[PDB]
Parts: sequence; structure tokens; C-alpha cells
Amino acid sequence: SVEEYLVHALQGSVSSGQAHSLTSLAKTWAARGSRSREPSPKTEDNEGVLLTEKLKPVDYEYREEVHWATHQLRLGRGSFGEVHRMEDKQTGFQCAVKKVRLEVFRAEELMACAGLTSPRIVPLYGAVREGPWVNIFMELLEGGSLGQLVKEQGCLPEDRALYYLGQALEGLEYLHSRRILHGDVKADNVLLSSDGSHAALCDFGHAVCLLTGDYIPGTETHMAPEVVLGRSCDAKVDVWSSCCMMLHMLNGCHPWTQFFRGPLCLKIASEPPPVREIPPSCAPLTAQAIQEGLRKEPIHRVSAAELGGKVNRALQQVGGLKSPWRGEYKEPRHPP
Ligand SMILES: COc1cc(C(=O)NC2CCOCC2)ccc1Nc1nccc(-c2cnc3c(c2)[C@@](C)(CO)CN3)n1
Repeated sequence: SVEEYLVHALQGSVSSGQAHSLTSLAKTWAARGSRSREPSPKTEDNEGVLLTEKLKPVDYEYREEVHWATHQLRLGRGSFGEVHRMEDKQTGFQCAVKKVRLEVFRAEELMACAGLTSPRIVPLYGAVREGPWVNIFMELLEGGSLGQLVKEQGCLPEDRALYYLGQALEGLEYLHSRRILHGDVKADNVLLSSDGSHAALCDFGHAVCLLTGDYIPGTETHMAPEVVLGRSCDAKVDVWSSCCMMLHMLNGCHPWTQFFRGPLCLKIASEPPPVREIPPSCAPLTAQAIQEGLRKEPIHRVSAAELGGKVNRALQQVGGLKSPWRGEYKEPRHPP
């Protein structure tokens, strides 16, 4: 009766509003893309909610080509849609737009980040639907992804690795305390500011709003053992995946991939945690932090807050962030 009337009032219109309005409407989109395809009307449905004065609807409409447009080439591929730079034609403000087909759209894409006030989570500017297309609007982060920095740099020095992992665990701590599982923590889903000083989580395509059995695992190399074994999953899956991302930043390669072929699910269930992939040259507190994040039993695995403390303390132990922003190529680990 509360959500039922809110969505009835919001449907068929683009409005300026709050997170709860967008979130409520997003659930009806997730359900629509489950239904069988219908014949399209003359004028497409246009509905949704903009959360910033930077993106202004015009007579309750916000349509691509008319009110805003993408310019230049794509920022990349998210789990469920391509991402572009866009500009509101009225206000001139630029942002990022992810374009998701309705039949692959999960409301958790917006529920996980709508109205969250963390510097470690990419701000959501709103989302608008044009018939079978959901446009998700977010703050533009000029530095690109951590995943792209690792490809370009080969791998990162320990202090830079620790610094970004630290900022990611602050993000994960904020989410976990609000019963949100990210579900795809990897370097590709961390974005950097232009000076490389700020990191923020993006792409909540795999998010669940909580223990659960509905978790769609992302990248097989970053999956926690409890996921593979088809067991109950909590926030700890994100802690495991964050330490897989750490191994990736230090080594320049995903864990497992340089030692095993075929589907890795079996190997992740059967093998010891990939603690052997920890560089011998790493500081003791660094190795201890990754070891406690890569415990196979989730109950014994440290929390995002706990790993965050250890990682902050590991960064102090190596002298803090000294390494330069976009330094010289560092050769990734060779296969054996
Ligand atoms: C200038 O800004 C950006 C530049 C670049 C960039 O240089 N790309 C080059 C890299 C080399 O190949 C060609 C393209 C990337 C992101 C930017 N900013 C940005 N800002 C907000 C959100 C998002 C975003 C949201 N959800 C995402 C992603 C990104 C994915 C695709 C990131 O992997 C995954 N899901 N991204």
C-alpha cells in the first residue's frame, strides 16, 4: 500500500525525486523483463527518477537524442551493458550512462547504490527507462578502472595495491553494514579519480540485498569456495574476492589462471587457498592480511572492517603511499 501507490504515482513519468522512489520503480522494471515480449506502442514508455539537479527532466520526459546524448566512444563493458560519457543538453553537465536491456536488468543495480553517501561508492545520478532500455546515470570518474591501470602498469607496487584495497574495503564495509553484497569485487569494478588518489566501487549487476542462495557469481577466478560448493553465502564472499583482486594488482594475473586449466570451480573447492601466489617480497603484515581474507571457511574469514584495519596497518608498515601515480611498467609474474 506504501510502495504500491508510490510506483502507481511514478509510472509513465520521469521525475526529480529521492532514492526510495527510484528503488521502488526499479523493482517493477526487474519484473517487466521477466514477462513475455509484447507489441510496442507508437510512443515508447518513458519513466524513472533523476537524483541530482545536474540531470533535469523536461515536461516529465528524458529521452536519448532529445534531452541528452552520448558523445565520444565507450568507457567499457559492464556486466549487463556498455557505458558511455553523456551530456544533458539543457544543463551541459556530463556523467556516465550504462545502457541495460530490461530482460537482464536487476533492481539490485540501483538498490545497492541508490542514495548511498560513501566516497568509496560511485554516486548514482538516477535511472530512466525508454521501452525495453534502462539508462543508469552515475558520476563520471576521469581516471578509468583499476583493471585498466593494472593492464597498463603490468602490476602495481605493494603500497599502491594496499592503498586501493584499503579504499575498496571501506566501500565494502559501508555496503555490508547496510546488508548489501557487491558480488563482483575485481579491479575492473573499481574506478579511480584523474589524479588516482580516490577509488570507488561500481557495477552492482551481481549485488544481493540480504545468508542467501540467489547469488549470481561474477568472475570465476574471484569466487569464494562457499559459492562453488553451492552453500549459503554472506558478505564474506566480497572479502575473499577483494584478496583475489589484491593478488591480481601485485602479480599482474588473476589467481589460479597461471596453474590450472578448464573450469576452476573444482580447483577452488579442492585446492588450498591461493596463498602460494603471495609474492615472497611482500611485507609480513601484507601476507598476513591476504592469508586471513583467503580463509576457505567463511565463518573464520575476517570481515571487510577487520581486513581494512590490517590493510591500513600494512600500508603504514611499508611507509604509506610513496609510489608515483602511473609509474613505469612492472613485469607481471611469468607462468611456471
Ligand atoms: C573517463 O572516464 C572513464 C574512462 C574509462 C576508460 O578510459 N576506458 C577506456 C579503457 C581502455 O579501453 C578503452 C576504454 C573507463 C571508465 C571511465 N569512467 C567511469 N565513470 C563512471 C562509471 C564508469 C563505469 C561504470 N560501470 C562499469 C565500468 C565503468 C566498467 C566498464 C569499468 O571497467 C565496468 N562497469 N566509468
